Amino acid sequence: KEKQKDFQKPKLKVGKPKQKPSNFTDTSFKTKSIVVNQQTL
Amino acid sequence: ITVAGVRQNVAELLDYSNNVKKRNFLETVELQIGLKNYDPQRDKRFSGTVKLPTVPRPNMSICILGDQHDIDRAKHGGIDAMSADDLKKLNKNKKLIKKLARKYDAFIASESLIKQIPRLLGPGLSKAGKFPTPVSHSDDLSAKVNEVKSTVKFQLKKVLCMGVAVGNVGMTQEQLVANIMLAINYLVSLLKKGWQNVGSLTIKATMSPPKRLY
Amino acid sequence: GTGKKEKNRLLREGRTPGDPHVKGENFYRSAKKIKTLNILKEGKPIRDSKGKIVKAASFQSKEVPKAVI
Amino acid sequence: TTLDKDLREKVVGSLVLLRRKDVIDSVSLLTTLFPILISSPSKSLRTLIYTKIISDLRESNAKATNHKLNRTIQTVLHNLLTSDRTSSKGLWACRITRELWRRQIWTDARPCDVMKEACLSDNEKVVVGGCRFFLGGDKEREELEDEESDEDKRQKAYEKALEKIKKQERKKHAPHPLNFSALHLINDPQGFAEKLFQKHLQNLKNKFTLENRLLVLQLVTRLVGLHKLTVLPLYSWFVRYLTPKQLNVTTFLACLAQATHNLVPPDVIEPLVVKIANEFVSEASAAEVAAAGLNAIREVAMRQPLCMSETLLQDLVLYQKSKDKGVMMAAKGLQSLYREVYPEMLQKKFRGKEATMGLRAGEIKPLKFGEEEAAEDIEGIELLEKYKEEQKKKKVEQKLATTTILTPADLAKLKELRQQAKLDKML
RNA sequence: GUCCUAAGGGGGGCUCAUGGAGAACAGAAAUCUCCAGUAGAACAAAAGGGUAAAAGUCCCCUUGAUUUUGAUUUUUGUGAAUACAAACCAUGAAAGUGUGGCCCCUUUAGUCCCUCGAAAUUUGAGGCUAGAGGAAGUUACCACA
RNA sequence: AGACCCUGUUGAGCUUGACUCUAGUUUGACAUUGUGAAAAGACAUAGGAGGUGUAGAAUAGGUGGGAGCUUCGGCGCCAGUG
RNA sequence: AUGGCCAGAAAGUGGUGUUGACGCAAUGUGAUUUCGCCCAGUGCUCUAUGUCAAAGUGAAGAAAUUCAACCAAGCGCG
Repeated sequence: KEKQKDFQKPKLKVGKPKQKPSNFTDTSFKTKSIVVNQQTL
Repeated sequence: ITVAGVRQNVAELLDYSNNVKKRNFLETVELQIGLKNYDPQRDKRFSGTVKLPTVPRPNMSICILGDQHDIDRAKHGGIDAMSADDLKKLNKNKKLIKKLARKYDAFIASESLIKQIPRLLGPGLSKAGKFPTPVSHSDDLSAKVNEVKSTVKFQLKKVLCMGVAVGNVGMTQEQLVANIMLAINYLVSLLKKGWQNVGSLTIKATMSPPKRLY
Repeated sequence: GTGKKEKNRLLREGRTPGDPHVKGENFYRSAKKIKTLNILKEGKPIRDSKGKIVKAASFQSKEVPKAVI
Repeated sequence: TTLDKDLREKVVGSLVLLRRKDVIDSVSLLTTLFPILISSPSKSLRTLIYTKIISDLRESNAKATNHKLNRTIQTVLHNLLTSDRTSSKGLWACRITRELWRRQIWTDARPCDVMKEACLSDNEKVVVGGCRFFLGGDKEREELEDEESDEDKRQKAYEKALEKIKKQERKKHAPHPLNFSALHLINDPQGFAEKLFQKHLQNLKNKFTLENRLLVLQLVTRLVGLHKLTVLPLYSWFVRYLTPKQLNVTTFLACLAQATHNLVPPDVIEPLVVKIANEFVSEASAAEVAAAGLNAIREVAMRQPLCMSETLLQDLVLYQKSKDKGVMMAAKGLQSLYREVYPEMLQKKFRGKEATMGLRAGEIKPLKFGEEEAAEDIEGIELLEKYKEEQKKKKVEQKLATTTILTPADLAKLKELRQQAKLDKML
């Protein structure tokens, strides 16, 4: 188990959805708004 | 526990049952056993069967649930029987299955029909603890009824108390005594600590004062 | 103070003898804390009486590895 | 609702302090705290009130079991569940029952009945609370069993055979799998399993999540396996889910393995085994799919061996020549299982030494549906009688169950003789 | 926590993987027939060594997968392997083959084992024999060789 | 023969839930420690009484018999409900 | 004050103390002006089950001895 190959083959797990391919690009992102909490001078 | 004590205990038991006070029916000699130093749930619930040399309850009724050939054998041998058509006409009614389980203390089913008994009678026989004993078309049904009558059952349940029937008053002293040692020895063999887990012993008839072996 | 002994401290924490025990572990220092604070102590080689290095320092090895693909 | 948080937890703590100083009664304190617990919007207030209720129960039942207080609180929780099935307020009673069960304060069958009402409810959270109560206590029972156990070339081959005989004896007398005290304390287990299966699993209108349906299925199958219940529609319900495309099919297969037992007919299990074999072990199937299917088949055959036909068994055992290690080990596990249980279906090549020796000498008998052990005499009684006769012959030089009562030393000697005979038969 | 860490011996019969040509449904693939087929199959090393009337596969009997004593090799005792010596066996018509798988503390027992040293009995202990299990830093205050 | 680096079966000062200890302190028991009352607790026994989730005529700890017991009025088995 | 903080091997021993809270003792901060929240953790401090030493108690044995409860403070809990 201590061996470190250059590429690790993914292991198929039964009863679970198939993982995305290694070349799949994920473009989904989440954004948060920065707010400055100071009253008008 | 001394064997001379065993024979004299059954001696006054038979004396009281037959001479001092006799009921209108045949009283049943029975053994009640307590348990100690033993877990009902976290440990194994021991189960076992042993044939007594003499039939303990000759008045016990046994039904036959088999094929037409087994029905012919049963009516030849004078044993009441029911058919798969009768089980179908019951139509899986829980009340009727409960009535059958109360009416017949034991059931013997053919090998062809035992795999369909839980389909036809649902969970009733398993709930009553009366699941039928298989019989083949080559075995002697009279002999089968003989060991079914002569056998007793030793299953643990949620409490530490057990009660078995080891004979009736009508049989004689020495075969009563033999039934007593086979029952006690089989129970001790089933018990995982043997005599160390045995709480107490008690023998009595259907209506008789108890006699404590232990 | 028997209760302040490290053995009694590990028994009251729950960690069983035979588990790995980093040298210097006490009530204030956990294994992660020791591994963090020993980074500031790394950087020294092991030398003999004549001053030559007999065991190399951290990330200072002298060996040439086999670089193949 | 309107008080400051620190002030309101101070008021709760001061009420608990007055209970400790015995100014007020436990019943008065609990009747004060509990409606605020079930109706408060404040999470911190609910958490502290729950903690104080658990502490009050522990302190009350520490010195002696307060049966009246336990009965009143169990009745209150049962009424809370019974009043509104669709409400989510029963999870507090579920959590209280879990905490008191794990602290072993409540060991009666009444908490089991209350959590039975929790299972038989409409709200998903209280249903899975009751399901987790009956399921996750298996780990606590295993921990308790571990604590109880802590409290309690030819020569090498003979030692290995003796170790195998000791393992067989441990299997004969070891704690039963799928065993839990609350599960045994359930009254009418067949009725409970039927109500659960008809309410949650059968109903397609139920919008339960798949994990929660699996929790209910685990409860139903553990009840059926533990109490040897006969629920025929469950096996027909499993048919759709026995597919490799199904999510958590490993959980479904484990549930079916738990549901199977000895008194289940081979007629209902065999289509399930055939479907698992067709969908899981095939030429186009992946190695992991085949290994999972063969493991599930092995577990089902462990629970009931008569489900399988001899041709299918030989086909599945021949998968041990496969190049995948998992499929190989699964097939060898199935082969070994039928080696101890029923070697007659297995090929003469695959039976092994002991199986062929037993079948040739005639000791091994066919296993049939409904057969129960019917030993007319004690096991090893003939060996004990032979030892007694040898001792009598030695005394002369210098029937056992019929006449003599069983001495405990004689029973130990008979057990030792039976172990020696088993070792000789293995050798 | 479940599961796997592999059935050996004797005798007999037959060849494997694959390719080509054919046969209703049947096609790439279901069963059948012939020809070619040095192992390209299988044998529990995935491209090592070795095996074709077999070391492979099937059938029939069997547990040499048994005790005992030495020798050799890997190198005081082991363990493993190697030829035997004695007995008991298996198989085959027999020659033969087969003695496995192609290559330091804790604790238990001892009838007829020995001591507790003034004598004896009973607990207990010791011995011997045979087993089972498993102790941190800092010094820019410094000092010495 | 300084300062600096390196080595040690290194020395010494200091620190800390490092190891083994200790002054002091705290707690319990015996003694010093006498003369009298009132209370309780824990065991031992000698007993006695009890069981509602629903349904059911009733308020079912459970187990095994058991269709007959009977104090001759009935209680039962049967049926109903579990 | 039958006290707090210290000294002393002990003592019918001593300092504060010929003293008494506007005092004694231990600390931190450091003229004047100006200048919230959290008991999370570690400390300190107050109040029936768990942990529970010695002594004492009960049982077994022929005894050595063994097994049981009971079990103060501290710890834990709050």
